[PDB]
Parts: sequence; C-alpha cells; structure tokens
Amino acid sequence: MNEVGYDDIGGCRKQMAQIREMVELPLRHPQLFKAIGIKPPRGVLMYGPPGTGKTLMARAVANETGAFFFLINGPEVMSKMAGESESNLRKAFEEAEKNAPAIIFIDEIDSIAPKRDKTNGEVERRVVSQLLTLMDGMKARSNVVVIAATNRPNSIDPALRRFGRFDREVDIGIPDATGRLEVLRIHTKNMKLADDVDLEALAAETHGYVGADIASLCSEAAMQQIREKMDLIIDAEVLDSLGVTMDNFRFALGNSNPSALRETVVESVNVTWDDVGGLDEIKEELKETVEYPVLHPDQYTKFGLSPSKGVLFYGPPGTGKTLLAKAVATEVSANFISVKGPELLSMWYGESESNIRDIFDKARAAAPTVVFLDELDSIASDRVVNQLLTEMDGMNAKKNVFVIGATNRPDQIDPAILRPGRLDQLIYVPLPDENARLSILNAQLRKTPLEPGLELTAIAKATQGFSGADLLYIVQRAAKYAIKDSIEAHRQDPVPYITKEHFAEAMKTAKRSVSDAELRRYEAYSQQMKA
Amino acid sequence: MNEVGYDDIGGCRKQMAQIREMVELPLRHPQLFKAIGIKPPRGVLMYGPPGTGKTLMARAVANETGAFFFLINGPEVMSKMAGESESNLRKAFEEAEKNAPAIIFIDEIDSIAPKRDKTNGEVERRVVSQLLTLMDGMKARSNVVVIAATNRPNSIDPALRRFGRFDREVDIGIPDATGRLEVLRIHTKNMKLADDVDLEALAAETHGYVGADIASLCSEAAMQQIREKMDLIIDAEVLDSLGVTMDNFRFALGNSNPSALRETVVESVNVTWDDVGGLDEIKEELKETVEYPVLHPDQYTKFGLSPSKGVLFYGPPGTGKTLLAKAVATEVSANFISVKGPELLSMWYGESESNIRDIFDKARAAAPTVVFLDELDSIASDRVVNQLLTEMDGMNAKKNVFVIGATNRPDQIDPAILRPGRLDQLIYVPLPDENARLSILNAQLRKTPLEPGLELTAIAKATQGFSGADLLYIVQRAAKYAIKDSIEAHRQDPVPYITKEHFAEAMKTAKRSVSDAELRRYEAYSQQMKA
Amino acid sequence: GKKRKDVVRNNLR
Ligand SMILES: Nc1ncnc2c1ncn2[C@@H]1O[C@H](COP(=O)(O)OP(=O)(O)OP(=O)(O)O)[C@@H](O)[C@H]1O
Ligand SMILES: Nc1ncnc2c1ncn2[C@@H]1O[C@H](COP(=O)(O)OP(=O)(O)O)[C@@H](O)[C@H]1O
Ligand SMILES: Nc1ncnc2c1ncn2[C@@H]1O[C@H](COP(=O)(O)OP(=O)(O)O)[C@@H](O)[C@H]1O
Ligand SMILES: Nc1ncnc2c1ncn2[C@@H]1O[C@H](COP(=O)(O)OP(=O)(O)O)[C@@H](O)[C@H]1O
Repeated sequence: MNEVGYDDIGGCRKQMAQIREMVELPLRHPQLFKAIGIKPPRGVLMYGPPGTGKTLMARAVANETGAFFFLINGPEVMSKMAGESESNLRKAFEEAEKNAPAIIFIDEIDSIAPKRDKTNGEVERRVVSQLLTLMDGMKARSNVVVIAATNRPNSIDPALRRFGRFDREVDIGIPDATGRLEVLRIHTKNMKLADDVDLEALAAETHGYVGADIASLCSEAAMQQIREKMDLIIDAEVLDSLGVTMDNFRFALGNSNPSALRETVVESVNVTWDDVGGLDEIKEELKETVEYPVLHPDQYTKFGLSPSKGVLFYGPPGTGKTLLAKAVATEVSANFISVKGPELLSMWYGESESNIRDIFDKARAAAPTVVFLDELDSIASDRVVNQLLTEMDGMNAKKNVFVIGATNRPDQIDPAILRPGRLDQLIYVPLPDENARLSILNAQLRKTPLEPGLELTAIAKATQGFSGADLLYIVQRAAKYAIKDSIEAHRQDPVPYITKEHFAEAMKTAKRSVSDAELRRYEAYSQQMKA
Repeated sequence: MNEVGYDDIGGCRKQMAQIREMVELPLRHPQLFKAIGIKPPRGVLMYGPPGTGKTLMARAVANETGAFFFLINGPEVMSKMAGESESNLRKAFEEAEKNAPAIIFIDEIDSIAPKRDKTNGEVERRVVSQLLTLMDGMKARSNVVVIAATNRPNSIDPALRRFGRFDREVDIGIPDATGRLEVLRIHTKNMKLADDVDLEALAAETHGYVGADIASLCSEAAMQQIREKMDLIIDAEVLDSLGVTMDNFRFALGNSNPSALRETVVESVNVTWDDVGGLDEIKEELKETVEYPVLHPDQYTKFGLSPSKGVLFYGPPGTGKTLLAKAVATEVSANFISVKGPELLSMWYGESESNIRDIFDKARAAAPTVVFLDELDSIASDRVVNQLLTEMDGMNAKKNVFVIGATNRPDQIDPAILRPGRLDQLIYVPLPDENARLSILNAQLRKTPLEPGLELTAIAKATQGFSGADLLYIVQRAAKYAIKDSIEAHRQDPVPYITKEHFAEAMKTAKRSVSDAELRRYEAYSQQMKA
Repeated sequence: GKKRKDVVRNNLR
C-alpha cells in the first residue's frame, strides 16, 4: 500500500487542481507550451502548516501521473560534508534529467536553504548556490519539474522565489468543514463503522483539525472501541459485533490536542450581514469602501479611482466589530486572517515563529483576503509600527487586499496611520438598538428552548444603552440559573423552557459594561471629529 | 537478575495496565486489528522523573511478554556516531523484524532528538529521519513495538508525536503512600528485618521519594545496621544477629534527601471538604462551577453554558487558598499540580529548568488535572503574562483541565487575564469566623496530644482578626512551651499532655498578623465589586 | 483504467 490517487485526498480542490494543471501540462502536453513559445514553468513551492498533507499530496500526484519520481529529503542530505551533499544533489538532478519525464520532490527545503540573516554558514550558501545553478541549468526540452515543501514559507532565502526558480507558490491552509467531512470519509472507508454516527456533527465540532489530527482521532476512537469490547474477553460474535460508536468519537475529541491554531494561519469565514443587529448606514458605507470596487472595477477605471485599502474601527469594546469584519470577508468569498494581542506582541519582543512580513506575504499569496488586527493600540512598539506603515504603503493596485483594525483609543495610536495612503477611513461603532438587541438574543437562543413567544420586549426596553456583552452575560446568567433549578428539581427535564424569573435575577445581578462617563466621552469625541 | 515479572513493579498499576494493554494486543492478539481494519499503534512514549523505574517497567513487560527485547542507549549511540549510528539502528530493526515478536527500547531519546530551536544540532537530524522512516516502513503483520524514555516530555521535536510515530504518551509521577509502601515491601524481601518495623509510617512520612531514593534509603539503613554491629565483628553468631530497626530507617531519612519534589511534578492529593470549615456557600458555588459539568457533562453540554475554568481567589494571606484547591482536585480524583511564585520569577529571568509551556503540556498529558498558580501577582513580567495568556487560549474547554490562580492584590493583576474565556471568575476569601476558627483548632489539635478541657468560646472569642496561620503559630508556641516544661522536668514523661496554661500564655502573647486597615480595604473593594 | 493500469477490478483499481 504505497499508491494513492487524487481520490485519496479531500478538502483541497483548489490546490489539487492547481497542482494538477501546473505539474501535468508541462509533462503530459509540453507541445502546446512551445506552440505558444514560452518556457514551461519548473519550480513549484507548496507550503502549509505541518501535517496538512503536503507530502501525501506530492506523492499522490507523482504516482497518478505515472512519471519518474526522484525523492530527496531535507535533513538526510543536509547532514553531511559539502562534497557529499553536492554529490547527492548533482546525482539526483542528473538522474531526473536522464529519464524524462521526471519530477524532483525536494522535501523540507527550509533546512537546506534557510535565511542568511541568522544562519550564514558557508555550507548553506554553497548548497543554495549549487541548487540555483542546477535549477537554471535545466534544459527547456527536458520534462523536469521541481516541487519543494516547507512549513515556514518566509523562512527561506528569497533568491529561490525569483523567476527561473520556485516562483509559483501554493498555500495549503486548514481544511474547512466540508474538507473535514471529506477527510473523515476518506479515513473511515475501512472501519466497521456502526449505524449510529454524526459525521456532520463531528465536522462541525472539529475546528482547526488538520488531516493528521483527524487520522489520529479516528485511530483513537478505534482503540477506545477495542478497549470497551476487551472486557468481554476469540469469538466471531465479538469480531463481527465490533464497531465504532459516536460516543467513541466524542471521547476521542475530548482526548486530542489540535495544534494548527498555535500560530497565525489562514482561515475561511461564513458570517453574513443578517448576523449583525442593524446599523445599515454603516454597512452601506463599508460596502462602498471595500466591496463595491471589487464588483465595479470598470466604473472606477473609467472615471478613475482606486480602492481605499484600509479602514479603522473605534468605539466601545464588544460591539460586534469582529462579526462585521468576518461578514465583510465572507461577502467577498475571501479568506480571513487575524492577529490578536500576543500574536503580534511576541514578534515585537522577537520571541515567536512568524513575523509581520510572514503574515503579510501569506495574505498576498492567499489574495483576495482580509487581515484584521485587534487591539492595534497594544503596540503603539516603534519597530512594529514602522513595519506596518511600510507594508501598508506597499499596497497592490488591484489585488483586493484589505486591512482592518480594532482600537477604542484612536488618539493614543500613532497619528502616522491616519494619513493619505493609509487607514484614513475612520468608522465609529454606535450604541446597540433595541431591535438589534432582541435579534441578538434570538440568534443566541436558536438552540436553547424557552417560553413559546417569550416576552423579551420588557428586557429590551429595560436594557437601554447597554453594550452587546451585557446581553450575552445576562443570557449566560439566566441559563446557569435554569440549569441550577433543573438540577435541584431532579435531585430533590420537567421545565425545558425558562420563565422571566431567571432573566429578572440576571438583570438584578447584571451591570453595564460601558461606563456612563466613558460612553459620554466617546460620544463627545465622535461628535467633535464629525463636526 | 532479569526476567523480573510484574511483581517487581508497584505504585504504578494504571501505567502498567496501559502499557500491557497497548503492547500485548499488537503482538499477542493482532487479529482483532485486522478484523477492524487499522494499523495497530507502535509509537509509545513513557516519560517521568529520573530514577522512577521506567527502564525496569519496560524490562518487566518485555520479559513477561516473552518477546525478544533490545535496548539502544543514548550515550552509546552518541559515543560513536560516524557511520555506526545508522548501521546500528538498521541492524537492530532487522534483528527485531526477523525475531518477531520484539520490542525496541530507547533511552534518553532527547539526546538523539532534542526539541528544535535556535540551539539545534545537526547530527541528530539524520538519525531521527532514519528512525522515523524505519518505523513507518515496518509491516503491519510484524509484531514490533518501540518505546522511548525522556525526563522532560517537552524536550524533543514535536514531530515524534505525529501520527505514525511516538504518539501514545504515558506519564509517571511520584508514587503515593500506597505506592511507596508497595515499593518498600518489594525491596524489603531479603533483609533479616527485626520485629521493629513500621513500614506504614515510613510510607506515610516519605513524601516526594522516587523508587530509586527508596532503594538508596534501604541501602543506607543496612549500612547503618552493619555499622552498629561492627563492634562484635566472620563468626556466624554475629551474622545471624544482623537485622535492621526502625531507628536505622529514621537515621537514613535524616541522612537522605529527595531529588524530585523540587521540579514541577504531578502528584495525588487526598484533601477533603471536612478539613476546611465555614464558607459553605462558597463550597456549593465552586461545586456547581466545577464538579457538576464533570458529574453531569451531558446536561451541561445540552444546555449550552460553556464552562469558565478560570477561577481566582483573593484575600488576606493565610486564609486557606491551597486546601480549597486540593479538595477540588480530590473531588474530581484528578492529579493536582502546584507552581509557586519563585518558579514564575525563575522563568522571568530565564534561568529556570522548566517553562509554563512544559507545565501545561504535563497537565494536559495527565488530564484530568487541577493546576494551581501560587503568588500570581508576585510577577508584578509582560513576557510571562503573554506566554500564560497564549497557553490558556490554546487550552480547549472540552479538555478536563482546570486552572486556579492565587493572588492577594487583584488591583495589580493584569486586565488581559480577566477577559471572558479566561481566568475571569473571581472569589473573595475572608478570615474564618468563630465557628470556622474553632473547627480549625479542633481538627488541627487532633494530631497534638492535647489535654481535655478545651474552652471553645474562650479560645474562639479572643481570636478575632486571626487567620489560619496565626492560630497555627499560637498552637506551635504553646507546644514549644509544653516541650520546654517537659524537658526541664525531665532534667530536674510525667507530662505527655499540655495544660491550659500554655495556651493561655500563647494567646495572651499573640498578635494580629493581619491589620485592620488592610481588612477594611479588602471589604471595601469587595463591596465595590459587588456593586 | 486508473493508476496507469491496464479480479480485473482489483487489478485496475
Ligand atoms: N486529505 C488529507 N490531508 C492531510 N492529511 C491527510 C489527508 N488524508 C490523509 N492524511 C494523513 O495526514 C498525514 C499527511 O501526510 P504527512 O504526515 O506526510 O504530512 P506533512 O506534514 O505534509 O509531511 P512532511 O512534513 O513529513 O512532508 C498522513 O498521516 C496522512 O495519512
Ligand atoms: N449585532 C451585534 N451587536 C452588538 N454586539 C454584538 C453583535 N453581535 C455580536 N456582538 C458582540 O460583540 C462581540 C464581538 O466583538 P468583540 O470581539 O468582543 O470586540 P473587541 O475586539 O472590541 O473586544 C461578540 O462576541 C458579541 O459579544
Ligand atoms: N516500582 C518501582 N518504581 C520505581 N523504581 C523501582 C520500582 N521497583 C524497583 N525500583 C528500583 O528503583 C530504581 C529505579 O531505577 P531504574 O529502574 O533504572 O529507572 P530509571 O531508568 O528511571 O533510573 C532501580 O533500582 C529499580 O530496581
Ligand atoms: N477553612 C479554613 N480557612 C482557613 N484556614 C484553614 C481552614 N481550614 C484549615 N485551615 C488552616 O489554615 C492553613 C492555611 O494554609 P495555606 O492553605 O497554605 O494558606 P494560604 O493558601 O492562604 O497561604 C491550613 O494549612 C490549615 O492549617
């Protein structure tokens, strides 16, 4: 069992098709490339978080295309004297050249060709130079395609990304819910799965689960089932009766440690406009700013305009700014990236694995995309401020890259941000509305049963000028009271719904998050700026 | 002296059962795995403090299974390197394959695969690769299993934890009183012990002693006994009279020291609510907060209400912020862990043998667990605060891991720690009242050989303004006076008890360690929080 | 069939 086709992968239709074309056209039909009269592309750099299926995908494409497949590791060939490694590399390239068509899979290229700033040993520079010379020396007629894999795309010598080298980059992010379901189906094609299963529920619950983690979860569930069935002990009645159960999957979920979320990565979004509580004027203003240009580029080009790539939000905390940003990213079918506090503060201190350049380059590669920076004032240090300023000034013409920032203290942040060519667009978050609060409560209570047609108007009219977080805190307090009452009744679900007493108790205990003086100051500042 | 069966292992019944179930089934009963259609796991990694019997447990399980055992030390492989490194591993794997069943047992696997960072070697990289490739290459039918052993679980490349490598982790901690008694009984099988043996008391008093330390203690006791008997010293009459006594064990304890308690380790607890009196409402609230999801997770998940595992205690020092946590851990039957303020300061300076990341990894691997952060405000530290926040955010609420922080100055504790989804729950711990103080005195005095005639009200009334520590100090000073009187009477056991005079003197000579101004400030802050 | 291959179903995968 060492052969796998495209059917053995899931959740990467876009990347799978990209690799398929970019590595089959130069091999299967090189004639058309010369018919147009161009040099077919050679380098292909696929990168992603560890355990996302890079090696498996490369092996699958190589085996399915039926092409000569010379495989080179990373540290294996790197740990040796300069003569030996060069010998190894030259032999690999010569063998690939001699027996065309050939594909070379230089795995873990990062170790071979790291960045010169921190690792400047002459061995690394010599190896990189020979690799570049060999890469440029490949004959156009020869059908050789080089594929490299790495986990930190910005942690390699930039020279390898120039034309005539690993130019075409591919990013393999976390699989989505559909991707997770596909992976689960692929892995669970041999287990004696029981009739009762919730694969869709498992996909919904599993967030930030790379393929490796999903396989580990399936194996753990099978082991748990075996352990449960080991008590009865071989009888064929035991063998046939063996079968995994949804409870096993839940236990495995409870006993696993996903690691994709550790570092900043690209994630999809699905939020929608209706998820917000209203404020249609701000929605339309933001649409004019960000989305309409993408849908009306011809009008802007005719009259003459460029998209204003950047908007800064300010106002009371916990007002749904993140929900608005996710909705905006969803409406353009673009991947979303976020950085929150420590994610950038660690780079500010330097102890981290990803730099601001890394995230910006990932956003560019996965364009179109929206990058959101929370508590942007948390850094207002000088180095990170300068780097952000330079990156923002380095905005592309029509790449649709957008940056959004969250901060309730615009004055403290460096005024350098609010200048032409930067986040000159300022948006204030107003107070929530009664209808907005009622809609938020209903949305948060989609699954929790309550009184049919429960009277929330009294609470809505009692909660005037309260922040969004107050509604959620009140809901949680009422839910805790209801659970306590149900537990007391059972020990001493006859009342699945909840009456007004829980909400009244929460209101008595509940207090506003935004202070009256602070709210007044924010409103006065907003009005002064508007004037 | 090989072929040591399970009899030579005690205090780690759970770990032994796990290893047996995970090793015998792949080898003795693999038909089940093919019946359910999965590749049986191979990757087993057991780690624990030095001298905890890891090698002995591996030897015992291997011998009991009767499978060909092989050992690959760390120093031996690191003492040769060159071309022997890969050849030795390849021949070991071939030998195991051709004599299946077999077990490969590595030692100090960190030395052959240290965790990767700026300080990363180059030689390891190939051996690791070779090892990884061979393990993956082993056929399913081949009854082979690989076991590692490292003192620090988070001191190796997290690559060996990926699916298809060492993923099934096992943690071994300091044995409990039962474990220590079992170890002593196992070792104590040949000494011509005198009838004066109090092994139960030895196990109870010996806290933080690993099996190696216990063996050393037995050796030193035997040395002391022969030292005592040297005078008559060979004639068989002296040899027959040889025999250790409880005094010898006391001497060994006085001349022997532990080697494991200092570092952050996982240990069992047996505290119960009965130990601490008063604050019944706080007890019920904390029970509903923590136990109820554990006791009834199904209802908790049905009625939403995501648990908030960050619970903080604030108030005057010596109010009993550790017994509450120990009781909480005991209720869930979890392995309680504590990290003190000096540990945090050492991490801040960077000259610390461990990191908070390692502590949290240990907590997860030993789940369910209750972690206690003592003197949290002592850091006041931005770097360590950010690291702790990131680690907490990296903890999924589904996992049965709870964290409790202790701080006497909530004012100087960092708002970033108080956000929802974090250490947000706050509780105030005031001084015990008359009933609480009298209960504390009664329970603590149980160990003391007091004299009947204690005055409940007389002792309790004057003790206003005294925390647990002040009462403990008064008791200790009274006992010191009693000891002084007893020794004076002996020199110039008529008094195995303490008269009321000692306690009267101590309480008339007592002081209020807690001032009124700080108590007033604490109550004012509590009222402000309540408002 | 597939896998550049050309009882039969198993052989052709
Ligand atoms: N669709 C999938 N996506 C990702 N992983 C998958 C998928 N299907 C199966 N897997 C499993 O996930 C892992 C993917 O392969 P692998 O572990 O080599 O990934 P990798 O991190 O890219 O590899 P390496 O860094 O060693 O090149 C394997 O365990 C594979 O069995
Ligand atoms: N329609 C809405 N109106 C107001 N508040 C909302 C709405 N929808 C969600 N919220 C609240 O706003 C939160 C998102 O904002 P948040 O990320 O807390 O802001 P900040 O980054 O300033 O802390 C949600 O988690 C919820 O509590
Ligand atoms: N149950 C036990 N747990 C721990 N050590 C034990 C146990 N039983 C015996 N020992 C003895 O304790 C010592 C532990 O050393 P060893 O077994 O080499 O482990 P390590 O490799 O951690 O040093 C040995 O003398 C061993 O025989
Ligand atoms: N309910 C209680 N409240 C306060 N002190 C108590 C209580 N029950 C027992 N004590 C005594 O008070 C001591 C407090 O010690 P410790 O828990 O270390 O205090 P702290 O955590 O406040 O530093 C206990 O060891 C015990 O002797």
